[PDB]
Amino acid sequence: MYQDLIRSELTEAADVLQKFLSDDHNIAQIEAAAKLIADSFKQGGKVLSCGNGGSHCDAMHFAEELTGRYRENRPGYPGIAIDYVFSRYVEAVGAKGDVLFGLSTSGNSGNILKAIEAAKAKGMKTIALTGKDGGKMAGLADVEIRVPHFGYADRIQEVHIKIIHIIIQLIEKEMA
Amino acid sequence: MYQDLIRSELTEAADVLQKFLSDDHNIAQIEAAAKLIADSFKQGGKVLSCGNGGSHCDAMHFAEELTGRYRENRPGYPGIAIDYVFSRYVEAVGAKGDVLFGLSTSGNSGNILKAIEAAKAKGMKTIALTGKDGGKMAGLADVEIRVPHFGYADRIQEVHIKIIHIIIQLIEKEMA
Repeated sequence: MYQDLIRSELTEAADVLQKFLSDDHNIAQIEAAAKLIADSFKQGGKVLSCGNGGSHCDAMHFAEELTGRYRENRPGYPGIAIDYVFSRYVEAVGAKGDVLFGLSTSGNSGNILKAIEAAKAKGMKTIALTGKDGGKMAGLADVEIRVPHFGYADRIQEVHIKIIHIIIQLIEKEMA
Repeated sequence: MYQDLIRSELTEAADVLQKFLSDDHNIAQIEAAAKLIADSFKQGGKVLSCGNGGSHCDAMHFAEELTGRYRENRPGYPGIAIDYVFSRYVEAVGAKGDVLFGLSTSGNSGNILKAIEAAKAKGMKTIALTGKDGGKMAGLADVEIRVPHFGYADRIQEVHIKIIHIIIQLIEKEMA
């Protein structure tokens, strides 16, 4: 049996989650990011979500949940998902007022870093969900939500999913 | 305020997680799941995963997360992600000794229920990560991992992903 080892991963997730919600800053960043997408939507814009390998699944669902909750009477798609692979999609499909939503457990994903630069060069606000110390994109995005974890991606990927879920239902209230 | 709402979702996830890890049965189920798959692996088997939105990504994470860690010197693919769509796939690519990994927050997803039936008919073991009361999936899977929470999907999906991460690491040890 591996009761203790298995529970330890679970208790670690608990510790990580605690450190995250106890800090008012993250709670505020969570609110800022949802306020951005709302405003963009209210001005017709859209959200482009990109996630670095194994994190792109989250980026991909977030876009789906947004399109399946706001397509109703509204042209286009509110949320679309996808080293220059992401930055080429920004230039290609992004417009002023749109938002970039990128996930990177470390703050060092090159394809997402460039994605952020392209958004800036397109009049697009940026939101980055990161881990550790925010890595190289720390401070680069308009709004950064950082998970206080310096170990493997798992605990971080897990908190990103909670953030995404919370952000989505705030947007609904934002839209009201 | 509005942030107190953000914190209430987070602490709600804190509660659900705490409840989940406080039941030794849940922990034993996690071990029985990784054991099943590991055994399958040791006889040339593979895991077929599936879920419906939100759970589609989890099914996707698990499979690709499996291939990366057990592709070395193993023919084929250790893991593959997918009302009769899932069941038709099991019938076509599934084989005796294989494992069906299904996720359904409610436990009543018809396509996954079909998938389970085909799995049995194929001589395949089945694992199901559920929530709420276990739905119809309870008593059907060879191993059920139920998140102790009766409510929307968010809290459950959030624990399902935690389970997946843990299961992946447990396969390394459960078969090393």
